[PDB]
Amino acid sequence: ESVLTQPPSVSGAPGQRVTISCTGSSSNIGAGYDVHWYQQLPGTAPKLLISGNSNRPSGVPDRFSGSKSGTSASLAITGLQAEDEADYYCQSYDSSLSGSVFGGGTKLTVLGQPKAAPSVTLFPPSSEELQANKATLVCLISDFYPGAVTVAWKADSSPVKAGVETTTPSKQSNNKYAASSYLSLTPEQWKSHRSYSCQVTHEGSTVEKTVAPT
Amino acid sequence: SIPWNLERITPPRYYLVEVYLLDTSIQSDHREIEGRVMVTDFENVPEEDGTRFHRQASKCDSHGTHLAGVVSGRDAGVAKGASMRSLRVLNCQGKGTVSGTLIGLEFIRKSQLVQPVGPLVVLLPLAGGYSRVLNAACQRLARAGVVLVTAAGNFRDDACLYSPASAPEVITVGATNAQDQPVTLGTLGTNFGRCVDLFAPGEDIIGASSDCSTCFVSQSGTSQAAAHVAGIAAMMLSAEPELTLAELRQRLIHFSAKDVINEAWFPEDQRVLTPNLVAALPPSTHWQLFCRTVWSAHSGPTRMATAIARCAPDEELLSCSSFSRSGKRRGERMEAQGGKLVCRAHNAFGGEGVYAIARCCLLPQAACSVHTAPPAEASMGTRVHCHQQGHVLTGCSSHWEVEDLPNQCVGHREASIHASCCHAPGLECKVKEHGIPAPQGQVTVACEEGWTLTGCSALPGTSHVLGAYAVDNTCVVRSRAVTAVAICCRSR
Amino acid sequence: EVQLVESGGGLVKPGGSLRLSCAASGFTFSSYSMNWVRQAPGKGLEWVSSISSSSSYISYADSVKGRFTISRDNAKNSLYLQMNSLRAEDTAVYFCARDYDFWSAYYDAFDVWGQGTMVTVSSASTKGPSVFPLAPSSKGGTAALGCLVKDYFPEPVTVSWNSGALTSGVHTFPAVLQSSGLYSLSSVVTVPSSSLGTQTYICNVNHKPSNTKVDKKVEPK
Amino acid sequence: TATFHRCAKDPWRLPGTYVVVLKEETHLSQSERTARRLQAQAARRGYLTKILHVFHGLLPGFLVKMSGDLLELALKLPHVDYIEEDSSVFAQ
Ligand code: NA
Repeated sequence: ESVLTQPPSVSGAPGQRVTISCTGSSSNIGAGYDVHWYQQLPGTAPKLLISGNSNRPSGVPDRFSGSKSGTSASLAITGLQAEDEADYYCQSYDSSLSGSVFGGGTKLTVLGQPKAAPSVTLFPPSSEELQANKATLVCLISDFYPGAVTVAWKADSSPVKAGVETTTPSKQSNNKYAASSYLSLTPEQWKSHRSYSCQVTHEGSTVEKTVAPT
Repeated sequence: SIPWNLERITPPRYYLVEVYLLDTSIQSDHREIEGRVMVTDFENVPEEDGTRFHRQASKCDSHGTHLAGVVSGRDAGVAKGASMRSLRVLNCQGKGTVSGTLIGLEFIRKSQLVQPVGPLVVLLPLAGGYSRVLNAACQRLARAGVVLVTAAGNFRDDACLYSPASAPEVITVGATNAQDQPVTLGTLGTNFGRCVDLFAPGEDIIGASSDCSTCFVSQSGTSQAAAHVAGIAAMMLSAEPELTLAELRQRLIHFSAKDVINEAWFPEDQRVLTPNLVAALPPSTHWQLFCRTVWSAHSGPTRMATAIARCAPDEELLSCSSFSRSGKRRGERMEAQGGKLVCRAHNAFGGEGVYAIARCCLLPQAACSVHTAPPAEASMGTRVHCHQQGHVLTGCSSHWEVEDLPNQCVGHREASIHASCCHAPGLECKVKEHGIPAPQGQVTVACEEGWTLTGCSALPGTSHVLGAYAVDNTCVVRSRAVTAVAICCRSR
Repeated sequence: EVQLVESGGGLVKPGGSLRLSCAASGFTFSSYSMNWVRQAPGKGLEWVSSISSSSSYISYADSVKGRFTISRDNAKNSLYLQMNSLRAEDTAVYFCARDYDFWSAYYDAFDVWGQGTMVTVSSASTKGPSVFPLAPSSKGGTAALGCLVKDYFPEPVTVSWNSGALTSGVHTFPAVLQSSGLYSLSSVVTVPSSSLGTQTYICNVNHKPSNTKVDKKVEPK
Repeated sequence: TATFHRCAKDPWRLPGTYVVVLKEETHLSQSERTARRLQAQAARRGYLTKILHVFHGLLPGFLVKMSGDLLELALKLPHVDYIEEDSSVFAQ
């Protein structure tokens, strides 16, 4: 739905060269307007990366370069570094919109770090929350890589479908992933089973934690 | 309490004329300029782009008002109280046309005739792409005795690709900041190159704001810088109404701060071409010999390609050198064209292009001429000198055909030698030399205080000379043992 | 240094209004055009509106046309965005960014940005969290304990332990967004199980949108 | 012979308006007549044109709004030194 089209994602290992394309039309890039590029690190404001198709601001390493041709432009990154993990946006004036619009963004992922299995810790409902007539099981999952897990809950030995809400994996400050999963029960359900289990599957290996109302 | 930029153009030992402004509409009621600037009824501007134009929010007067204030504002101006006449050639969105600008220049020419002959300055704080007709209109006005001042442009680019910036007879002004460095504007900034005559304050410039009649605002750009030089010109002509454009240009150059700019900001191949000058008022309402250096355009890779450097009409060409970064050149010569001496540089058959470099001077009542000798095949090389009595040698040139090689020029035996000789009252010149065994990259020699460099040259017989050129009063020879030869003159 | 600081963000209901400001410093504001760019959480940058140095160029994205009004005050070095008839889809971080005004001769990059101000448009009112202790298990190496921060809106909440004195071993997890539209998160700290029962652990929950602070001591079962 | 010139920067070009510059020493009445000549020639070919201005005092020539189709025709007019396509200038 963006006027400029970028690939949703790209990836490489430290040291590799990756490129990100930006394609527009005759009303923007093809009309003679320059493309500018921005880098946005997780949880920060965008900052200028390349201006005027190919110019580097002070402070931007020569690992970064840009070019324009016809109705498309390209950002290239050589000697990929861990700190390059970020979102990248192209931009160009569009004469039919009278504004300097952005591509949809490209998520760059830096690959290659060793596999890490998740730490799982599971908490039963607190007695205070039970007094308030609610019950929440809390499954916390951390220090894993790569950042995809699936979570399944068991009431005793049977699958629990409803009442489950799981976050999407997110990078910790140590560069591994974290996620959490919450199972909502009535206090009566919680007390009527022998145990509940959180099962976390990561790269075809399952880690399990169990708690009992006892 | 004094704006940094007004202090900056004011020298240590620190005194009728009309200034025309071609720009946006102005707020003539503003306290800075009221009663001193007249709005002519000239206006020729394109329609605004209506899809982005909201008349009620727009400040149509903002740019012109501020510039009038920089030139002549009573509190914050350069030439305080100076008289101005404004023409509107830019619309509310800062846009005009070459054609409207021409018609405005014609209007000024019209006024100059029916009005009391006096000095006039025209400030053109605008730029478009290189235009032959716009440059020609400016030249024609300059030859009628008008001082034209223009912005170099804000695109961090070679000013010779823009007009009127690229018009030779127009005074083209780049912008510097409070640290005397080239201004950055967004990711761009002041233009540079051989078409820029000097720089002036152009960042954070306080001036009249059209918000309200006593309001002030700070702005940045080469427009503001050009406005400073227009103010300086106006104060100079106010004190010396008879000053000519050529004399005024030489004085602006002569009295500017030298070498305060770090040239690393410019691209490498523009550093030699761009004057390291920041404008200043002459410490003086007011004899000496003024010379300036004029670089030509690059010649181009062709084997028979030539570059030409010319002087202003009122100036004499006292010498002529050449420069190629590759070093592959066939020298230079001083030719006659239209009864005027020009500096022609010749390219080598394996070279990528050469510059011709002229030295242009104001020498009143001078009769100069060139004298040539063909190649010799002698041990003393090829030699020519100024035979006539009272004729002084001001510069030597040398060009050759092959590829591999008091008051007298000596060139290579295989080369033709050219001598510039001038007869002028009280003109005396002498030679200074300097050689270095291990040429680290350049050999230089400068004229003593009181003398003016007119000629700059390297001693023949060397294989590793890229060329030679004057920088102010220093002669610079570029090597890839070498001797730099300066001819220095004065008028007693 | 060159700087832009936007403000005025907040929570508002659909159909309501907000006025954002952006204060500039460290540069010649009156020669720069200004821009608003917004970003919905987890989404891409979207240009909103632009205004030139003298306000003679003004434009709007289609999606905000007729509802948002941009303006600036050069004497106050300030940029404004008046937002009317807000909708849920207007929820986003709003950045201001400058670009030098070349008067349409050239369209330069947005070379300096502010840090952004958050704007949430929701039919839901702000609600502080319920906080419950997650007690350490009955077991000597390390033990995990934490606190559960339930049913708040909008983001963010911050969690500290023993008033910032305890930082090592602390992991506060990103919140889950519930079907109800409310948020919950958990903060856990890993501690020596030998310290359990002599050292006291208190989690300090701050939810500024609702002006709620909660302190909860977490003890062994 | 007469040459055509235009701005090197394509987006600053303003096609459809041209300055016709005549050889120097051309008198006003000659520029005036050359402009009317161009109009009459263009009219016979089915083209409407407008003379916007006739220059005298700085340069000899005129400003004409017309189709670029007619450039070859205009380049053949008597007295023509060169023709330049209008283009934009901008506040700095
Ligand atoms: Na010039």
